[PDB]
Amino acid sequence: VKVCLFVADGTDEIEFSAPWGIFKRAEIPIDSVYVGENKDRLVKMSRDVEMYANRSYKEIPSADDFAKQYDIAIIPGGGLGAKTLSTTPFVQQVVKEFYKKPNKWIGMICAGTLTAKTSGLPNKQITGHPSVRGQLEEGGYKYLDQPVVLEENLITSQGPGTAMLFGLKLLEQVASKDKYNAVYKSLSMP
Amino acid sequence: VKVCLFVADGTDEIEFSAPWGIFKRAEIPIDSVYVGENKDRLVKMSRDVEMYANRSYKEIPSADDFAKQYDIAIIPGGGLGAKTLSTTPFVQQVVKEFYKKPNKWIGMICAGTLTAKTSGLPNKQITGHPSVRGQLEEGGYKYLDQPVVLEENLITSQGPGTAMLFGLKLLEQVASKDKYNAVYKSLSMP
Ligand SMILES: [Mg+2]
Repeated sequence: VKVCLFVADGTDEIEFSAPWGIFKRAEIPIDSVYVGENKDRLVKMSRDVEMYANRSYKEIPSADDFAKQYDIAIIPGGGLGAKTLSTTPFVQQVVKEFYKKPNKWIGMICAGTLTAKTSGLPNKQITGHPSVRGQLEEGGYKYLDQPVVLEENLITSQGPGTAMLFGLKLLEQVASKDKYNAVYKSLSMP
Repeated sequence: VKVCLFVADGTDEIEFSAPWGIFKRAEIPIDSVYVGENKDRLVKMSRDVEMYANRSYKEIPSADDFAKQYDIAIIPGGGLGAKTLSTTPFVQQVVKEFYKKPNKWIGMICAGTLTAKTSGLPNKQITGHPSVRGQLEEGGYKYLDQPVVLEENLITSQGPGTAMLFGLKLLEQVASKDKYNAVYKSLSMP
């Protein structure tokens, strides 16, 4: 299994770090893939952390090529980061390709959940940050006020406070119960 | 109030990001202060994120000088990073200086809680990652198995899963009721 954590200028640090750290603990390969202008892959996160992404998306020639490399695509939030990711055709194309495929998985958290709406995903239910609830429900989704929603192979989640639950939900789809439980235990979930 | 978030090579990404993002949302100044030898302040985190710290600890000549710059000192975990921070004389000296001051606060999370012990702090009750429980108890602390503990002006916490609750407990000490509740409600805590 092979994970892509998308990242842009303006991506939220908390929502990035939780899935990152969970998949690393699981010993599941994960790359950060930057969508932006910086030629050095230096990202200015939402709350001003400056981080190097592993890759630029420009390295990947198409969505079909992306699908040959990765099994899980994760779209974190933060207002600016989500605006950029959600309005990038490459990201949308990956999400559309992955949706309802066997052994592919999509995660979106906070304002990142707007990517379901822009890509035209036909899931019925969704969650996202309360600040984007109206926008989601505008798009015909039925909003669920719970930390995480799974429909088909799309995981959505609300905010920085639910980033750990979100990462875990993703991991749960792809890890054995044995591995899941071991990672879970190591986290000290409250 | 100004906050110092210590960071070392090997510091956990989740435990860094939670207090970082919480204080940023609170509009309370926060600096990352690197303990390590890279001269560009580039840090390799526990799970391989590469990111710049704002300052090196070498810029600050003594714990008494640190205390004129910062009101809250935070020691995150991650196995490696905690070992470095806990064994750095400057960090011990800062912890020892801030303890019981009426206008300062200390936070430690996961294996970073070992710093209480290496600093010789005389609080009676504490928590930390369950993997360092035995070490904490050998130091004469009573270990509480819960997400966050406060005693005097020391906040300790267990692991990546408790990082948000930890950052919130720190914020609670210094924010107005109005600013705590607003930041809390923005996080979408589960
Ligand atoms: Mg140079």
